[PDB]
Amino acid sequence: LKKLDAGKQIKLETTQVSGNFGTKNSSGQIVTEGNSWSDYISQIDSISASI
Amino acid sequence: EHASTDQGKTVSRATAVQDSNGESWNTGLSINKGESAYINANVRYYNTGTAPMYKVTPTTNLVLDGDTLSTIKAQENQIGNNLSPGDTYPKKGLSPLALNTMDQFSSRLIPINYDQLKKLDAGKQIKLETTQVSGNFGTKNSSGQIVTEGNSWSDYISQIDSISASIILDTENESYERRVTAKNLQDPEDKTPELTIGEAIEKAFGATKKDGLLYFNDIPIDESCVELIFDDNTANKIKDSLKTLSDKKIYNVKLERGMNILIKTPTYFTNFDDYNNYPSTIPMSELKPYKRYVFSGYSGYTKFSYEFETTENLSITELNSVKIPTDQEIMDAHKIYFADLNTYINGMYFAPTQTNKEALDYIQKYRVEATLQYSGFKDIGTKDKEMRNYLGDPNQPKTNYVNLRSYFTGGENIMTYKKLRIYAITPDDRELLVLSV
Amino acid sequence: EHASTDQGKTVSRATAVQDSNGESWNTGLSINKGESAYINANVRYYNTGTAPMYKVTPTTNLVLDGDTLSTIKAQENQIGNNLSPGDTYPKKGLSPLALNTMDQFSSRLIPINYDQLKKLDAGKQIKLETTQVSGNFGTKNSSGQIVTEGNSWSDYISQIDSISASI
Amino acid sequence: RNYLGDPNQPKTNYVNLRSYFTGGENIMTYKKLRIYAITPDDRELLVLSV
Repeated sequence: LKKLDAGKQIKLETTQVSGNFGTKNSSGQIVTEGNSWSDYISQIDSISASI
Repeated sequence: EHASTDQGKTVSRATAVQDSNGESWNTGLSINKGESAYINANVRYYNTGTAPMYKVTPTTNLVLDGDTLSTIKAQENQIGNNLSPGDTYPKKGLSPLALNTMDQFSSRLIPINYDQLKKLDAGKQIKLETTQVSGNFGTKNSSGQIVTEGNSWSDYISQIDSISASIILDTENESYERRVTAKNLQDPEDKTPELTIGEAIEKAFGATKKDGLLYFNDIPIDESCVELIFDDNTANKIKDSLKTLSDKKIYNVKLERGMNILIKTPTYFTNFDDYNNYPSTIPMSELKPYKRYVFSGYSGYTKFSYEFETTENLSITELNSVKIPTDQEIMDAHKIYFADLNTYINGMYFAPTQTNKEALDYIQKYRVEATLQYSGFKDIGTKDKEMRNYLGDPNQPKTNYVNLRSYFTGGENIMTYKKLRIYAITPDDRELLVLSV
Repeated sequence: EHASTDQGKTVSRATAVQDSNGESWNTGLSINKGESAYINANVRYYNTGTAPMYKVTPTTNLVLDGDTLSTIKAQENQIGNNLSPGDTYPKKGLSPLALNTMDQFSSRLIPINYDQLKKLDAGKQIKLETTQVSGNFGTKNSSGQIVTEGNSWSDYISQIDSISASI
Repeated sequence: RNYLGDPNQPKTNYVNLRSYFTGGENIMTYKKLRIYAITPDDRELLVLSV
């Protein structure tokens, strides 16, 4: 706190994010529960070039 | 707060012979400066869409000036089980529901700071913003039983918003919001039929045709009888597309994705043919007290749309309404100072003024070269500022404070009326001299 | 409140020779201006419709003047297992059930302010408004056993209200 | 603040002169003092003059 009130600033860094994607079930209804992105993040990053 | 009061009595005797009696009264007050108050807000949901929403769980903000005090999701106490189109939870004729719990199990109350409370008691208002809303929709299972569990609207919100154009209608404080599918002309495989603005309007709001214009129920909602409001992109698209057509009407432009069309129905409107809603041929008593209006009409044929305000096809329509400091500024911001005497020197304030706030806030890490008692003029290190109250007065603001007692002295006292130098150090590692004795 | 009381007794001696002894009394009272009281309300549900509603879980408000003090959903302690048409929970001949818990696990009591308490002790009354009521209905599964879990009335309330005239 | 320092009296507008941008000096009595009330419309009026 003594550092904070003397002018220093707190920086916020996002280490990771989580979230689901949408897909069709046996019916025509979109379901986005249990379809995580962390399963495909590494696989996509391992075979792709970032632009 | 914590208000406490006391009252006592005393009986004593001594020995000549002495006697004594007395009493006392006390009263106290304790305040926590981290959670000095709890805010309770009475909210009330409403629906202007097309479909009902079961288990309404909205998220709301609470902003004081620009500071978001908290964002609270609706717990079990503040969930609306049903919300029909045009309805309200709680229903009309019921008091608003309170939202005074912050955690997930409604076991904690929303706190506010001490400075936030001081702002609140001085007249400032807390606004509420609905960032998002969660809810379910109903569908039929294998049997004839409606199931509204596991079906969510957040799955389809983005998909609906991505391929639809939003249209709104005011009609005297009864808002209607609809989304209409728009065809993508850059995709040869998009087979959605093309619609003009007129067809989209007559489909979304269920308007009817009698002569060629559109009537909602009885009000005319044609482009020449109402006020059409677009954003920048929609206006640009309409302007570009108008010059290509032949009859040159707004209701003939092809619908496109992302368009934002708002339709406002005038309160008073006459066409000299079948409508005259004016109360004269106006001594107030119908116009709202403090609100800005617009008077418009047609006179080729064009519209002028002059504007006026209240103090207490002619129609009258409503409307809705780094700076890095320089060296000289830094040197001048430290011109007024006070010496915290004992009589040896203990510190040095830097007085606040209406102009030196930014320059004082910019500077940290004062460097001091003072004259000690037994030793002589020497550097005594570089320490940070302290940000204490001015002159020790609790009313005065907080200013830069150079705590000379904590500098690298040998425990000796700093002499008065001797050589003293204070060098302010900017974040760019460029130092300037702000004090000299 | 927190009422406190003390009572002392002092014996002394000094040296001529001085002897002195006495006593003292004290009493205090501390109040919190944020939660200065707890309100307990005795409520009683009733049914005037046509079908029974199992697991009655109503939501109620508590208004003083225009201020909604709290809105509390029925916890496990205040859930009616059965409510037949024309019946009442608790049944006729039983005392009303208390509603004095605000959180989800019945671990917190309903607080009121200091100005609200000052209003309350001056004669003003707290009104109760039932905003909504939850509950289940019963049907038959693949067997002959009635199951009333997962079936809700909130799915059909709006659909029934949208195509019907109330009498 | 509470009126006249009495806990019974209601809460009224209070102009805390000690916290204004003074140089720590005392505000003299029976001298020229002007207090301007500022409306939210940024229109000011003179409510006290001495």
